[PDB]
Amino acid sequence: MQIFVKTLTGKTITLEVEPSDTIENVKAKIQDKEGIPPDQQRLIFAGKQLEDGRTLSDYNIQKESTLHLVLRLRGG
Amino acid sequence: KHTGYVGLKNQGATCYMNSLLQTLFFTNQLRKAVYMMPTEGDDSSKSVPLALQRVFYELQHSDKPVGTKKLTKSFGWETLDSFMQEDVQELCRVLLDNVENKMKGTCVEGTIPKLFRGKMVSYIQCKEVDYRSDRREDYYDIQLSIKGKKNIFESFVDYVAVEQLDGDNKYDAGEHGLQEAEKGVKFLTLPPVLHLQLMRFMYDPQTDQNIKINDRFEFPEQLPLDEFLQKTDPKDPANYILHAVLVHSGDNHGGHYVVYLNPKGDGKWCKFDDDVVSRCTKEEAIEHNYGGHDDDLRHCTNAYMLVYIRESKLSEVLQAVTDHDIPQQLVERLQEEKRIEAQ
Repeated sequence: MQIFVKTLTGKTITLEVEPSDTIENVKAKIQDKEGIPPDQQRLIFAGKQLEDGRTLSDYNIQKESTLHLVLRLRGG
Repeated sequence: KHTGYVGLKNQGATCYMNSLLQTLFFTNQLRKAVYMMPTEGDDSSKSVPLALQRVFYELQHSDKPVGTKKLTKSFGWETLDSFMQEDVQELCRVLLDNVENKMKGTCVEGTIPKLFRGKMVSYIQCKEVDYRSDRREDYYDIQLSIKGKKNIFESFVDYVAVEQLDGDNKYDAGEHGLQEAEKGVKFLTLPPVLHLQLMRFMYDPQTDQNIKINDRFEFPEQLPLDEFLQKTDPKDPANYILHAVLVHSGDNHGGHYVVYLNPKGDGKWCKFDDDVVSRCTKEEAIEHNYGGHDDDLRHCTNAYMLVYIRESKLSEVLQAVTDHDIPQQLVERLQEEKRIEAQ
C-alpha cells in the first residue's frame, strides 16, 4: 500500500509499504529514498511517535496515511 | 519571588524535561485531570501518573525548586539516562501518549485529545485521469517548515499549498496505476491548545551531518488561523493566543532548553530556566526568540516549539486550580512519601 511521508522540507514523498512492516523497515525505506540514517529519524502519526518494533498495522496506518518525518534538537 | 512560581531542579541534562513540565503544568485543565487520575493502587515509584501528580502538586505548593527524580524513576530511567540530552517535542509526544493511555477507562478518559487533538484533510486529484481521493487524520501538533519562510503565516500558507505528485512520487490511483497528481492539505479543526513544532533542522547527505537551522523566523503574540480551515465558525473564530515559547540553544547534538510562558494568558511573561524563574518582557519572550545572526560575544538560541491557546477556550483551559481540585487521598499519599523519605 502506498503511504505518504512529509519530509524535512515539508514535501510529500510516497512510500510502498505493507501493514506488517515494522517501523524499522519503514525507516529503512525512507533512508533509501531520502538518505537520512534511520537512527536519526522520528516519525509522527496521529500524535504518536512511531516505535521501533511495532508494525504499521499497530497504528492503523493505511493507504494514503501521512507520516511526518522529524529530526532531533537535543538539549540538556 | 516577584515571580510567584517555582523552578525545577536539573538532574544533569534534564532541561528539556523541565521545560515540558512547566508547559504542561500551566495547562491548567490538563493539570486538574492529572490530579483526578485513580492512582491509589499505583506503585509509588513505578507510576508515571502518580509521579506527574507529585511534580504538579509540588510545583503548585512548594517555595523552593522542585525535584524530578521520582518522575524519571517512573520512566524506568537510571542515573545515566538523566545525563542524555533529548528533544523536547519527542518527550512531549511520548509523555502525552503515555498519560492518554493511562487515562483510558478512567473518569478523565479523553482529556488529552480534547485539549490537543485536531483533524486535517489531505486531498488528491489526478491530473490525467478522473480519480480523486481524500484522507482525514488526527494530529496533536503541527510540523511547520521554517527554511526560506519569514513567519508563521508563510509557514501555514506553504503547509496548505498544493503540491505535485510526479516522477518517483506518482500517486497510486488504483486501477489507473501510478498517476501524476496534485495533493493539498486543509485543517478541519484546530484544538484548544495548539502545539507547533518549528522544523529547525536539515540533514546533509553529502557529509552525513545533522544541521540546526537558526534562520530568523517570526511568530506573533496573536495568531488568526481561520483562513486555513475548511470551514470557519462565526461564533468561534480560530484566533490563538501565545502561551509558551520553548527555546533551544546549541545544535542538533546538544545544547540547552528553557521555556518562556505567560501562565495566565494575560501577557505577563516569565522565563523558566530549570531552577531559576525570572520575570521578563514580551519582547524578551517573543522577538528575542526569532533567531538570526549572533554577535561575537550564548549562540544559536531560538524558538523550537510554540504553544498557542484558542482565545475562545482561554478561560476554560487556564481555569484556576485550587486545593478543592486535589483529592485528599492524593495529598495524604504525598505526605506519607515525604515522611518515609526523611527516614
